[PDB]
Amino acid sequence: SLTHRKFGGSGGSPFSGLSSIAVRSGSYLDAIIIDGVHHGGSGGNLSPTFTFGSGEYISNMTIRSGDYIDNISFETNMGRRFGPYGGSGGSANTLSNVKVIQINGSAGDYLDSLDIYYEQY
Amino acid sequence: SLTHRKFGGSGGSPFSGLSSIAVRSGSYLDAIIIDGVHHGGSGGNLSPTFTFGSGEYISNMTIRSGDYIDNISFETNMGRRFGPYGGSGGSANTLSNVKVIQINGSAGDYLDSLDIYYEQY
Ligand SMILES: OC[C@H]1O[C@H](O)[C@@H](O)[C@@H](O)[C@@H]1O
Ligand SMILES: OC[C@H]1O[C@H](O)[C@@H](O)[C@@H](O)[C@@H]1O
Ligand SMILES: OC[C@H]1O[C@H](O)[C@@H](O)[C@@H](O)[C@@H]1O
Ligand SMILES: OC[C@H]1O[C@H](O)[C@@H](O)[C@@H](O)[C@@H]1O
Ligand SMILES: OC[C@H]1O[C@H](O)[C@@H](O)[C@@H](O)[C@@H]1O
Ligand SMILES: OC[C@H]1O[C@H](O)[C@@H](O)[C@@H](O)[C@@H]1O
Repeated sequence: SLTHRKFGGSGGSPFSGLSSIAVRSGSYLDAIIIDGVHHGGSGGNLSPTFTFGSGEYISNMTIRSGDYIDNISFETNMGRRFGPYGGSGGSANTLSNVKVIQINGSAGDYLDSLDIYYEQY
Repeated sequence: SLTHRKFGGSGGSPFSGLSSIAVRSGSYLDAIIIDGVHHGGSGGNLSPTFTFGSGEYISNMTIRSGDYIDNISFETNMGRRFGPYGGSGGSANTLSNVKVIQINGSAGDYLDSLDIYYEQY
């Protein structure tokens, strides 16, 4: 059962554990790089890194996928865009009016799958 | 509404967006360092870094807290441990039989709070 719990007091300034995203891409996503950590293969070309600002999060995203992740694009609450990166295969699915909390997945030579954890608004 | 969606196919090896954790601790948690990104102050002492392997997640975690986070310890599904680090103040709460997905929080000179996103089994 997916949930969250807060521990501690009321001070400080908020932070998120998710800080940056890059990809390697060609016809597919070869890799995703999350907070600098590489997952996937060495093919394709490395995108610039998208670093989330304070209070910035993915609010909408389009993923093309099939057996692998073919393409990713996203936009943040600040209106900044990442991608599209990747190819034209697969089929498209979109998340809208969300707040992405985390990205897990599975990878080998390519990025096989993504598990997106998000709040739906 | 907190939710998960998977995109892509069945192959590859699993990874998590949450790759590494360290803390600065003394009496309290001065800071938490998530995937290399520092959240909190410069006091206390830096712990070693715990780096998750493929398929590995936090399965049990004990947090002591009051106004701030006093202490953290955790266990993974692979029988590995982190901590305890911090002091004996506050009161303890334990998450048991979980899969941690993300660690967010709030920080200033110390780690005021943690907002742990997880699956509860
Ligand atoms: O993205 C998959 C594949 O697409 C293309 O064929 C090239 O860009 C390769 O380098 C890459 O590995
Ligand atoms: O995801 C890679 C690939 O997987 C399958 O072969 C199909 O869904 C393709 O359209 C897609 O491009
Ligand atoms: O990522 C594409 C592909 O790469 C390798 O061949 C293995 O890791 C497979 O399991 C994976 O599906
Ligand atoms: O952890 C809070 C505080 O605890 C102690 O007083 C010392 O270890 C300090 O360096 C640290 O800042
Ligand atoms: O969390 C820091 C500190 O907050 C309060 O002063 C009390 O809850 C203490 O027991 C705890 O050590
Ligand atoms: O982290 C402890 C403390 O540090 C600062 O003084 C501010 O950021 C406070 O809001 C916070 O409670």
